[PDB]
Order: sequence, then structure tokens, then C-alpha cells
Amino acid sequence: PMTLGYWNIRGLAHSIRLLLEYTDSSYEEKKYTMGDAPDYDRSQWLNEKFKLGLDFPNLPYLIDGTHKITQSNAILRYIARKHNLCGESEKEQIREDILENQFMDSRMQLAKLCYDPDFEKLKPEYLQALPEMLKLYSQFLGKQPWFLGDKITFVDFIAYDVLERNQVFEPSCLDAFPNLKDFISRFEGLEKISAYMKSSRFLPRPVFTKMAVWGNK
Amino acid sequence: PMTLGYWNIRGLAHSIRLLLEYTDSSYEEKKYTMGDAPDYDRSQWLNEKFKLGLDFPNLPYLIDGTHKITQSNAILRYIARKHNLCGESEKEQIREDILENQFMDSRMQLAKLCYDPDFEKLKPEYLQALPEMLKLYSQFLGKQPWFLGDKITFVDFIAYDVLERNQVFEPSCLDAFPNLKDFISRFEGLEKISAYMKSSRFLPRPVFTKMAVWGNK
Ligand SMILES: CSC[C@H](NC(=O)CC[C@H](N)C(=O)O)C(=O)NCC(=O)O
Ligand SMILES: CSC[C@H](NC(=O)CC[C@H](N)C(=O)O)C(=O)NCC(=O)O
Repeated sequence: PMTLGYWNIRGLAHSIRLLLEYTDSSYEEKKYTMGDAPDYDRSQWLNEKFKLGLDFPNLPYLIDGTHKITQSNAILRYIARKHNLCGESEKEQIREDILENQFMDSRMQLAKLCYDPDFEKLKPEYLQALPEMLKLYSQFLGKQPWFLGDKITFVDFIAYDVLERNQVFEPSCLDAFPNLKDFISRFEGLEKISAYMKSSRFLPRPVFTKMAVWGNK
Repeated sequence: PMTLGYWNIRGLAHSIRLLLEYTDSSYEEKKYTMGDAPDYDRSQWLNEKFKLGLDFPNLPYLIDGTHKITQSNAILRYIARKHNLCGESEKEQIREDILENQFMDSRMQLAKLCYDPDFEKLKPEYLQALPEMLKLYSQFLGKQPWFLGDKITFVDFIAYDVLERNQVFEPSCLDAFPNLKDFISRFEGLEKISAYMKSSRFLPRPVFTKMAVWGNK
């Protein structure tokens, strides 16, 4: 079985976990636990960090026998290639590359906020900009079932994580955007995703690490 | 001709500029200028930000006729595909995806620091970590001329920007790492790269925007 190493949270493994489940991948999780405050003791990871034979040791990581992979997008692409869940044409590849990076910027905006000591002061401005961020995603998806079009690919798994987690942050945020709401349902309704989400494994919380101001538990 | 839009700085356009020059691409630059302090007035960009027909308006952008591309990695991949400067095999693609995301983490570390108000206090800790960062890049490159092996690809262009800019931040940083120094020379010695670097277009500073503590000019 493949090994997926990450913190015992949602974080950056969510899309990877879902993709692994969707693709019916044989895998098990190496789950590291961060200590509490004031420590935020990381030693579980730190001890074996340099022992896994990763070129750029990091969480998350994927071990698939010969292949040892860090960087969450690289893991996602790796698995997506293995199961034909990639953009094929130029137009699709362009769309894929734009989305992967754009979603990453959006992911990180929410993380920057929720780790910021000034969370309470900063929250409103983020919610001001929130509709415009969703609007661009909505326009882009249009009437298509999936972000690259007819066929589901890896970005849809990124898409879901970042869009859904906004909906856990601000529950009403997708209300203006019916196609994004339908996207969420489509995704969660997928036979394997649905089965997973009802299983003991599913790990939708905590969103962030114990160091977070919001979503630490 | 393609249009490359960005601020009148090095920033995230460097690798793109160099790739466009290397590939002998027909291109011209739409250069936006940020105001000074206290304003940092952005209105040059802001006015026509929503008028270029980009799905996710952003700097940098590439307009290639039908194709309008934002996100710097997306732009790089776009041009790389057009000129066969991509990882072909699985092992290459894995390496490419790892490196693109890793370098981007590294890039952002320097940017976080150089935009931080506590730049002076924070600088030493970054320089503490700096050798280990370089070491992992060095090990990964090994004896190969380019990061993916025999043939140069797009990551090399990212590689150059982030590694070189560290050498502008701390000039001695590559001294313990001869293969990285040779990488820099190999890259700078490429016929078209060399010609470009000696031309009037070449824009190696400022490193960051006027809002930066380090490398604003
Ligand atoms: C909050 S996510 C946990 C964090 N990992 C990253 O930041 C990886 C980000 C990377 N860009 C990726 O996408 O994999 C981490 O603990 N990394 C290992 C480390 O710092 O030693
Ligand atoms: C300091 S670079 C300038 C900054 N752009 C980005 O942060 C884009 C980053 C994106 N991840 C990319 O790589 O293109 C910017 O001015 N963006 C347009 C805007 O904010 O309106």
C-alpha cells in the first residue's frame, strides 16, 4: 500500500485523501500529531523527518514504493496521472494550471487569516472580498459539471476542498452561486466519496493545525 | 506578439521573461508602475485590471491571442509546452511537480521576510536556515546539468530565479555548493540568455515591489 504522511488534520491532505478514495487506491495513513500550546511540539515528525528518504522532507508526503513525493500538488498530479484524471488538451491543461495555482492562492488567503493573531480584526475584510473570489470561480465553471468540463480531474478535488472549507468558514458564502453549491453536491454525491464521507476515516476537522486561531479544533 | 503584463520589477516575471527570450518568443511587455509611499498607488493596474478579459485578473499575465493566462507557473508551463521544455517521463514529471512547488515555497520565504516590518530581527534566522535549503537543492541536482537531467526544462528557469536572487540577498550563499554555482554559470552562459542579459530589456532589479523592506529599489 501507498503511505500518506501528514498531520492529524484536514489541512493539505484533504484533496489527496479524497482523490485516493475516489481512485480506489490501496493506501494507509502515517498520522503525525502536533503537541499542544505552549510547546506545539513537533517531534513525532521531526524525529523521522530526515529518515524517510524524501528529497525535500515535508508534510504531506506520499510513499509509493520507489516513488517518494512531497508537495501536495505534486502528490495530486502523481495520482491523477495514474488514473487518467488529468487535462488532456491544451485548453484543458491551461485551465488546469491556472486553477491549481489560483486555488492555492485562495487556500492560502484563508490560512493567512486564520493563523493571524489579528484574526478578529482581519475577518471582515476577508468576508468583503469573499463574494468576488467565489464569483470568478462560478463564472469559470459556468454550466459544466467539472472545472475542466465533462470529465472530472484532479483540480476538482482541490476545488472541492477550498470551496467547501470556505462554506465551513462562512456557511452562507455559496448561496449567491448555485452552480458552486451544485458542484459541492455533485462531488459529495460521488459513489466512493459519499461512502468515504460516511466512514470512520473521513477527517473534515480540524481544518488547520493547533497553532491556528480559527479551526485549530 | 504575445503580451506579458507585470509590475516594472523582477518579481515573478523574471523566469517568464527569461523563458520567452530563451525560446525566441515574439513578445512585448505591458509594464505597470506602482506609486511611491505613502500611496503605493496601484491605479495603473487597477483601472484596466478587469478589462483584459482574464478569468482571474492578476499580475503577471500573458496574452497570446485566444489564450489569456494568469498565475506565473501556468504561464511558464504554457510556454514550456509550446517549445518542448517539459518533463516527459513519469520520473521527470514527478521531479518537475515537486520542484515547481518547492521553489515556490522557497521564493515565498524570501518574500515573506523582505516584506516583513521586522526584517532586521528576522533576517538572521532566515540566513540560519539558508544553507539547509540550498543543500537539498544541491543534492537533488547532483551532477546533472539541469534539474530534470540532460535536457533543460521550465523548472530550470524557476530554479535560476530563486537561487540567483538568494545570491543577490546573501552573496556568499552558494559558495559551499559548487554545482549550484555552476548551474548559475551554465544558465547565464546560454547563448540567448547571455545576449538578453547584456541587453537594455534585462531587469534584475528591483527584486520586489516598492512596499518591500529589502529590494524595493
Ligand atoms: C500546514 S501544512 C504543514 C507544513 N507543510 C507545508 O507547508 C507544505 C506546503 C506545501 N506547499 C505543499 O503543498 O505540500 C509542514 O508541517 N511541513 C513540514 C515541516 O515544516 O517540516
Ligand atoms: C508581488 S507579485 C504581484 C501580485 N501578484 C501575485 O501575488 C500573483 C501571485 C501568483 N501566485 C502567481 O504566481 O502569479 C499582484 O500585484 N497581483 C494582482 C493584484 O493583486 O491585483
